[PDB]
Amino acid sequence: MVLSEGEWQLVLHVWAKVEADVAGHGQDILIRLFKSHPETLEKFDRFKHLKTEAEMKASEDLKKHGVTVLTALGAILKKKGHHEAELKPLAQSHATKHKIPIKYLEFISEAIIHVLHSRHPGNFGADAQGAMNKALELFRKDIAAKYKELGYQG
Ligand code: HEM
Repeated sequence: MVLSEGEWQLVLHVWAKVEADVAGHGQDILIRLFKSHPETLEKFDRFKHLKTEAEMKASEDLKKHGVTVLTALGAILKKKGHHEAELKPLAQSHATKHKIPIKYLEFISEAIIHVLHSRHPGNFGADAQGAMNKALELFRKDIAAKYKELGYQG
């Protein structure tokens, strides 16, 4: 796939708002993922023990990790499609060490979209949401192709 420049603009315009509070958005997203799809929490050995949303909210380590995650994703989106390098180390650790199935990357994509829609309605109307969804599909498709080359296509 290939996004046009007007779509990349809609994606980097709402991402610039996200970057005003990275740790807050990272928290929201990872908690929305764990609540919505609880089986994904089992992949995290560090967080597994969290029982409620209050606990998740209070976890400092969780919040730090949400910053790591959104920082990486942000660096991939700003590439506007030329992310091959950035995608390599990411696909190798999620496919080999963590063992994350594409299916779960779709689940987190849905959590990202849910949270921008709640926090930025004015900058996330239907066209901008279509553009973000297109940018994450692109990401998942390239990751899935990397998975296959690495031997996991999980
Ligand atoms: C937007 C997609 C995602 C991004 C950009 C991303 C990024 C990251 C980064 C940058 C780290 C630290 C370095 C590394 O190990 O590679 C990480 C670690 C991790 N990721 Fe992801 N990730 C994503 C999706 C997921 C999903 C969907 C899961 C599980 C449902 C997952 C599970 C984990 C685990 C198990 C670790 C190790 C956490 C810890 O114990 O340190 N990631 N991820």
